[PDB]
Amino acid sequence: NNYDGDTVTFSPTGRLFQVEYALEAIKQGSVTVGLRSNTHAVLVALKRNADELSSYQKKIIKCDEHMGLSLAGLAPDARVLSNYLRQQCNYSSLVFNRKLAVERAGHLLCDKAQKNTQSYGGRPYGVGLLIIGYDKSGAHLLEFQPSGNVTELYGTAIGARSQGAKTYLERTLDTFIKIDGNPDELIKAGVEAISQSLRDESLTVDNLSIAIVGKDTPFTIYDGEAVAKYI
Amino acid sequence: TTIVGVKFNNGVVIAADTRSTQGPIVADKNCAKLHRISPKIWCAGAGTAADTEAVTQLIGSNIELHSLYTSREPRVVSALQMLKQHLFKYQGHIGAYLIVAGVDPTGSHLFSIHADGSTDVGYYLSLGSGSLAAMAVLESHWKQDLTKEEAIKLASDAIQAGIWNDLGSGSNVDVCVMEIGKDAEYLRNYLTPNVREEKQKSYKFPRGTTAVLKESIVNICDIQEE
Amino acid sequence: MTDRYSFSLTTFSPSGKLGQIDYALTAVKQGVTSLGIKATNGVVIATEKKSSSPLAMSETLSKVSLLTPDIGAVYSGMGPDYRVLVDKSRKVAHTSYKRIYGEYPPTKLLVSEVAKIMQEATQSGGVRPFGVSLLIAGHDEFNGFSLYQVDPSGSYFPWKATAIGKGSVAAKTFLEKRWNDELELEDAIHIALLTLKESVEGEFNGDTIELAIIGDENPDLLGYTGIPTDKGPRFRKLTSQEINDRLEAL
Amino acid sequence: GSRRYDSRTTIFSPEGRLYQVEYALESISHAGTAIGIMASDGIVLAAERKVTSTLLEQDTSTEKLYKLNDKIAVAVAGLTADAEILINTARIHAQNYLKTYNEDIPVEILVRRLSDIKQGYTQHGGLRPFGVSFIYAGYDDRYGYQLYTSNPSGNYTGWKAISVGANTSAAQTLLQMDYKDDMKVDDAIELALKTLSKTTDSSALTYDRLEFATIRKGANDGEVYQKIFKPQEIKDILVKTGIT
Amino acid sequence: SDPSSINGGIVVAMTGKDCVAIACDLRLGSQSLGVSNKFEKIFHYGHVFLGITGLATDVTTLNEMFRYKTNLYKLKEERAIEPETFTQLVSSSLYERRFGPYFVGPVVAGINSKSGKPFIAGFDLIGCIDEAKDFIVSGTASDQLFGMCESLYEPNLEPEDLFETISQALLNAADRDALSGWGAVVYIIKKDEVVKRYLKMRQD
Amino acid sequence: TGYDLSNSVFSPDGRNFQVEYAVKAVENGTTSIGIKCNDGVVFAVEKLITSKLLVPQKNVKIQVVDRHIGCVYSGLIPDGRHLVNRGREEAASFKKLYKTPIPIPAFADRLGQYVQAHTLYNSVRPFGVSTIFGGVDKNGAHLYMLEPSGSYWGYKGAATGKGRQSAKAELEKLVDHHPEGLSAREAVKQAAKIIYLAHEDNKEKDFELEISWCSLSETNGLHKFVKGDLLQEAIDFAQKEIN
Amino acid sequence: MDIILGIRVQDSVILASSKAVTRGISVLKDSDDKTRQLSPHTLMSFAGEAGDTVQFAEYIQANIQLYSIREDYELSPQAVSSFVRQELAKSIRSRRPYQVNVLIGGYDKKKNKPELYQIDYLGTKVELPYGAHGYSGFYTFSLLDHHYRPDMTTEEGLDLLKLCVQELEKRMPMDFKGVIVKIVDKDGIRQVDDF
Amino acid sequence: TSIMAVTFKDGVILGADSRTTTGAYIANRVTDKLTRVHDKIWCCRSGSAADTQAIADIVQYHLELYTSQYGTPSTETAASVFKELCYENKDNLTAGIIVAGYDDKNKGEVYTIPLGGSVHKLPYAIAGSGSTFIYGYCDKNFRENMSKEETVDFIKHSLSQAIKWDGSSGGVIRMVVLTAAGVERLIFYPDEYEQL
Amino acid sequence: GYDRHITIFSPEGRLYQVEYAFKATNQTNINSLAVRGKDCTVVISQKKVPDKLLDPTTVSYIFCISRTIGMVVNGPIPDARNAALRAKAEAAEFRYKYGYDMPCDVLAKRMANLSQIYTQRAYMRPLGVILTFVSVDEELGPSIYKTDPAGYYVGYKATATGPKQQEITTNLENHFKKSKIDHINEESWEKVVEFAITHMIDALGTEFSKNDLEVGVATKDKFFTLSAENIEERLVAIAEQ
Ligand SMILES: [Cl-]
Ligand SMILES: [Mg+2]
Ligand SMILES: [Mg+2]
Ligand SMILES: [Mg+2]
Ligand SMILES: [Mg+2]
Ligand SMILES: [Mg+2]
Repeated sequence: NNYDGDTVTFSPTGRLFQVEYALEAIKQGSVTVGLRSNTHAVLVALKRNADELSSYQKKIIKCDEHMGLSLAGLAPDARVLSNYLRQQCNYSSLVFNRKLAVERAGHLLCDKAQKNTQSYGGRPYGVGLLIIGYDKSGAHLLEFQPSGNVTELYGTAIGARSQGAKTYLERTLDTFIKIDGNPDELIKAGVEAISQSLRDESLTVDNLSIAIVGKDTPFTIYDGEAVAKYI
Repeated sequence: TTIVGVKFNNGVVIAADTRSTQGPIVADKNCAKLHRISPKIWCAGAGTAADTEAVTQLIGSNIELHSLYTSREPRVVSALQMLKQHLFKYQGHIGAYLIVAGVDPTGSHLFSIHADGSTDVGYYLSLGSGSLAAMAVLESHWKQDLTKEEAIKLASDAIQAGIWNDLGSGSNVDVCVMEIGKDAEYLRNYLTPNVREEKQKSYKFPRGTTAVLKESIVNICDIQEE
Repeated sequence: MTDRYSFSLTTFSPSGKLGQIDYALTAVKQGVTSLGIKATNGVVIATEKKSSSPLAMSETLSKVSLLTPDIGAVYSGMGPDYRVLVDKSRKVAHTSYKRIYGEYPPTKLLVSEVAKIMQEATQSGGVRPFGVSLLIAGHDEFNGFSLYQVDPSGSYFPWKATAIGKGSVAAKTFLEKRWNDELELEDAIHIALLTLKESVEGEFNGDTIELAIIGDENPDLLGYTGIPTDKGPRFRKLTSQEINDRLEAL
Repeated sequence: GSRRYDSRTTIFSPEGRLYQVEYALESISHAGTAIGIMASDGIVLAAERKVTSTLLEQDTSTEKLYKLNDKIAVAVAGLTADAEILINTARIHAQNYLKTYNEDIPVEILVRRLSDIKQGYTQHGGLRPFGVSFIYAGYDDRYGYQLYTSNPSGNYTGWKAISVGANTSAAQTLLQMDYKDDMKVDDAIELALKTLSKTTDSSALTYDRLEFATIRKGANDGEVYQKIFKPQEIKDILVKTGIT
Repeated sequence: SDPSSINGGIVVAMTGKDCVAIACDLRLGSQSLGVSNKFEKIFHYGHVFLGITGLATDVTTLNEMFRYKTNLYKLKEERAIEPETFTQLVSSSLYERRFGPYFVGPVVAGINSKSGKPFIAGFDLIGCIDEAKDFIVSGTASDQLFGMCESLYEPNLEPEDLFETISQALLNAADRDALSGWGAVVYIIKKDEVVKRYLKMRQD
Repeated sequence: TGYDLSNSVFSPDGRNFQVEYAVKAVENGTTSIGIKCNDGVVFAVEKLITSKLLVPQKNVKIQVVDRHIGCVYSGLIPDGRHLVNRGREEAASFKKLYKTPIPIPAFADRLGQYVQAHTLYNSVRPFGVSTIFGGVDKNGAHLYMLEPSGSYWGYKGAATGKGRQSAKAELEKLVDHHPEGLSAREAVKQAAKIIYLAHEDNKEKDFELEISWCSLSETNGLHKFVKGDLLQEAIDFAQKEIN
Repeated sequence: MDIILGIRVQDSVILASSKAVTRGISVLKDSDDKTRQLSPHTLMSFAGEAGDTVQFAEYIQANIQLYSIREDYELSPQAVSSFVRQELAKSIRSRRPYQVNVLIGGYDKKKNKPELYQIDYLGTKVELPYGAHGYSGFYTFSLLDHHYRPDMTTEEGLDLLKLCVQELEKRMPMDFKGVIVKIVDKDGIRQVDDF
Repeated sequence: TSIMAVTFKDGVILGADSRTTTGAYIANRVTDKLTRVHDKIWCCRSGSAADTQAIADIVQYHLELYTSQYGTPSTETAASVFKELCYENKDNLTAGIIVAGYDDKNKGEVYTIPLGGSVHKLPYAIAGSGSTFIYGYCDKNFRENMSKEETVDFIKHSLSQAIKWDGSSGGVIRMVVLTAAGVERLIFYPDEYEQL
Repeated sequence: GYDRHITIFSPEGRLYQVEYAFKATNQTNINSLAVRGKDCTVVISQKKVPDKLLDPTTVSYIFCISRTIGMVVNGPIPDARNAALRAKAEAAEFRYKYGYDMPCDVLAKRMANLSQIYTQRAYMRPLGVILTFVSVDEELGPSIYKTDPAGYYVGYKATATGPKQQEITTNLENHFKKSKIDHINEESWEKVVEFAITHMIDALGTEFSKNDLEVGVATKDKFFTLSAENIEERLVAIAEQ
């Protein structure tokens, strides 16, 4: 109200409204789902078009051979944060001959987002990210909020109507965590999860975006006829 | 250059010769080498003459501001600390070799400082090209518990040794006596043992000896009214 | 962090007034009375040592300050602002003059430097004006004796005699009746003490009054002998006893 | 953060005016009147000190008329402290030019430089402008005797006769009435003092309330002399012109 | 190669009874090649005179610098600078270039307008002040000038006697220096009149 | 009014309302505690299980600084991470210059001065965390708690977050009933109980217990997380006490 | 480059500058114009290190042209030469100094006088009746010292200049491929196309 | 220069000659090379006098500021501060410093910091130009846990030999004793140590 | 009304942010007192440990700035420690640059100058503390110099700070009106501490245990704080006469 003019101002109840408004941009964004087993981690994203002449906005970005994310909210902010992740993954490989742990990647994203919430002149990032990866401790899924909060999960969803997919994953938890050594079935579970967030529209061939990373699987994005198999 | 410093009963005395040279040529025959850092802190400089003057005035200036800031009379250890840190920073490029002496509320002090920023404490010190001649005298006649009169005598004798034996030193002896609870007394040309003898001939020319091409009045006045 | 106030805090109002300068002058008006009187052979500056507590040692608080050996200053208004200005004035006398010309600045030019510092606090980013008016008395070889007033705006004026602060209006009228161009320093001191008594409520003695003069050279205060051209400072702060002696002939 | 307290000194009004410049001009309208009159054989600068005191040391006092170099002087209307900042900068510019070209700076080049500095404070930096208007009186061998004025906007113009400060509307009308092109310095001296005498807010115009200066080729032969009038000399010219 | 002896030239100053004299040769050269016989090395700012020997570009630069500074001094101080004050200004200005100095040998001469006392001073290239009572010398024939001055000089010479002494000191010193000569100027300075005299001398 | 709209502004009371609003964010956070034992310290924190999808034991909250200091905080988690990152820089530079690991009081002031610096300007926001931290140095065990204002003191026991009142009361009982002191293994058990008891203020969702400790005898003065059997033993002890 | 000469006569300044450009072993050009017009009545010839000569000359030219436009006024030769001197005096204590020597020939329209200024790369300025840079003076000055008169016509100046060039062509070891000659007077600058 | 520091039962003792030379000229024959950086942390200086004085002054400042914040520093901490300055500025320094101090917890400790800026904790250390001549003697005669009197004799005899052979060393032998009892200064004149 | 938010002048020529910083000074509800002996300077301050979970040894508003200078603070602890750290840095730097220990009055002036800057510069807030510096200066002897958020400072014969400063001040004033000297005429610092505690008891009308007080003592060449047992010995001596 009087306390939402900038990110440097607490409200009387201890809230940061600019951060909360940045969180609101994610809720307006298109739904994207993340889930994993013990061998693979999967991203499923519903891409959004402007109209029937337009392309469908890409949602998934590769960060390294073993890591990448999907976005919901301001796409340019995702580009900034994913670029930073690419650099950090790269720094780890060049300097230490070491693949950047997914958990450490989450810590780096948290700290980068935090600096934009405590200083004058800046603004919070207006995007949510779902980071998947396969490192020395197996498959991982992270959820990033521009408040700085990063959380490691078995499965989750962000964006508009993401609650439907999240409840489904909460039911299916015991099933999809056991889908080891079967990439197609794990993706199926993700496609079924994201379906719980659709209304009026359904998953078409240029609508759906899927990514997967795993034990012997570099981070690869599937679009177009490569996802027709799952429709 | 010959400069010395000698501690005594109730204070300290510094002395110096008055010859400044450019190679083998004497630039000034009555040079003033005793510099005032503050009313009761004086020092004598050897080496690059501009550097000894400049570093003395800079520290002297900052010492004055420090004295005003703290409402206290300046201390010799402050002048010493400021001088050495300045000289060390410039890694010997400021060619100032100084003997710093003075009295302050803490007592009487005598220090030497070299261009590289190294300092020393002593009851008797000498610096410059005539320092070995001076130190020979100091090592021969110095004793503990010198009186004011004995210290002035010893200091000036040490400078004389430089004057007569060192080609880099000559002319007159300048002295400054700093006694506890007294005004520092600066004794310019304390000794004058090198007055030139009368010349054999007057070289005053007859007027009109020099050939002149043109004469003119030089306007040193500002633009005039009316 | 970083100073993000890079904009002026003093600005022109629709009427043409610079509010912060006016308000600084209001703070000066609330300040204790200080005055200056110029004689033929000297200048006197005086003020009341308004002690904040009787447990406070008011001798440790110097309202009259030596800037150079021949220049002194007194103020009315905010004490802390004065104290830092004295530090800056002392330094600028060296950096912008003595280290260049090998001599102390003439009164008018030191006043000019102080004035410039005060002007800049009136225009520079993220600062308020100084809440003091200064009276600067001094002597130099070519201008003789002089007395200047410097205001929060940075404006300065030379005076024969003046007063600033609390009872300045009444004090200036008192000075107008008494001042002439034939006053000797002792006459000016006498008039200063008379003028200052009117604005002082409580105790009026050498311990509650601060008074200094710019007069003859004091070779006894030089600290060394041997250089004929160096004859000592013209600034001299009168002692508590010296003030009381002149309060009997009052 | 800090934005909250920013007055924004360098913005246009909806009418396309610079607030701070306009308000600085309002401030200058309360300053003592300064007048410049250009004649064929020299320039006159006359200016009124603001309500003075009998205890003010006039002979060592300077608030209106300043020397920039031997050929150029200025009359000030506004904040004296602000003016001295600009005056010192102008003095340095003149010397920089003299060092570079080994010739005295032409009057307009100096005026343009100071005016550009004023302009900068109205467009960038977020600082308040200088509350000063100058009358420049100067001579160079290109245009001869010149009068200019500059104000807080950084705009400058050339004049035959001009006033700044208080009552400029009344002053300018009086100057426009009696000024002629073939006028001489002694006539211009009289016009300037007569105009001040009529426009002044004081009861009477006396020597202690005035600063006066002339720039004349009344310097012996092919050169120019600046004359900052002494208090006694202002008193004499007041009697000569029949004002006191 | 040595910057202080590329262009050549000399300046000498002397004190007399209620007067000072400052004199210089007129040569500017490029080592062996004579370039100009009208390169005056003495300048004045009000009543204070400054002679400068050494590298000619610095001679010109410093003259312009001290004209610059004495002009601002006068505007602010409302009076002409004095020889004693100007001497300190020269020293300060030279020392500020301590590690990249002007290759010059300045000489100040003048009479204090208030005390009437004659004043001379010399400097090394980095600002050290030589304030002699008798005479100051500078330039590529400074050794020769020292020899001439030391024998020819006597104190309290009248203006017209001082002229002969300083002229003969300059002329004969210059004639024993390859890089000095090609004309000479002598200033005789009294409290409120200064006379400038160009001397006739050999042109080789 | 308007005094609460900008950090570093004194209200007519002499208060910095923006700092007081930061405290509200701390009070909104989960419960974290610290217990000073005989030769060390124990830290424990309540981790609210927002969903079944949270991977157990993965979202670690307690942070190590150097090798001997543990840090836990309640409020805005990112702010706490930022503070710990600074603390790690402070500890590194101290050890770099002075060789010895940073003493706990020395470390406390480093955090304190940094947090206090964020109450000096309107261009920064105060920290939305209260941090409980400590460890073992050459003078023994030290436990500290640091508020948004920069204020910190040494503690026998410390608590912050939503269930701080409950926790404090429990800590006060331990101080009274054990003037001679508490063992490190006892403190771990007690820490588990107190977090379980303090979870009544957050009873809607279930939680995960996280404990760490530095002890001269039990961990060689190094900070370690309580894992496996020792953690389960503490959970069992805690569950027994609430029933 | 090599030879640049200047002579100030009664009513004009004449600048003669060699045409050769030699890069070590070969003469790359024999028609090089080592001069720049700074203003309608001011010409500057130059010689020194390769690249720096033209760079400096064009830099000066640009600055004087800028001044001319700003003030709608042509600076006096004296003012231009002072500006140039300061630039070189500034340059000599730079990281990499301009190794450029110049002659500035200008006709002062105010004083109705020709003026020749000689400035070397150090910023050493002298006003002369005739001047040169490098070794050019060593061969030519004895001829100029003998024949020069301040009341010479432009035609007499050119004839004396021819004698100087002939002596250079005789005794100088280097082939400088003749000279381009330009005259600066009240009507401006023009090139003598047969020399 | 001949300098050494020797740990013993009750703490540590620093020893030094007093000769400072400029070439073959003895610029100071009564130099104090035993320098206090803290109450019971002293050092022996060798190399450039300007450098070692500058370093010591900076260390004394650092330990004074350390003490105001964190209480008494350890000898190890002092050695670390010396090392930091010597190592990081190795290109521009000629300094060989021995650091000696007394804690109550650690007792007597000696650290030597040679030219490169490395640190070496030793039971005793020798340095300076004169030290070369007494490597044999010191190695043969040093014992751990000597008494105060034995350690004084060991240092006196050692530096006596260093002075005897090294022209750059001489004058008086200064010593500073660091124990729980406090700080004691000792001095030994030529007529004493030359007859040993 | 933004003239109340930053340090610019109000229409009355007042600085409200400075005035409100003075009010923050009493937020701790602690009173301090300083007196001078012949050879010493004593400072006492109330100690309140309201929480049983606190380590009472870490609760302090007295600071050892240098070997010779002590400082007691009236105001919140974050600003107190801010000032303490700076004062320590300033004192250490002074000794390094000028070769002698920073005098108490000079440090007070320096900290007062820093405070003055916060009252003039908008981006910096005043510190809500009053700083009382104590020492036995090598030139001036026993010294008390106090600094406040306005950037004001002055020397004191004795002084008091806190919510009940007036009661203590008047009590001290009345004693020095009797004795007619500028100090406590006592040889040992122990008895000067006893005087200080006795007169605080009289002025406040409250009794003290060993844990209710905090004591700092400055002697020649050192400032030190008393332990609870040292204070207990002091309290016993007071009660026994
Ligand atoms: Cl300060
Ligand atoms: Mg010759
Ligand atoms: Mg010849
Ligand atoms: Mg070195
Ligand atoms: Mg030996
Ligand atoms: Mg402020």
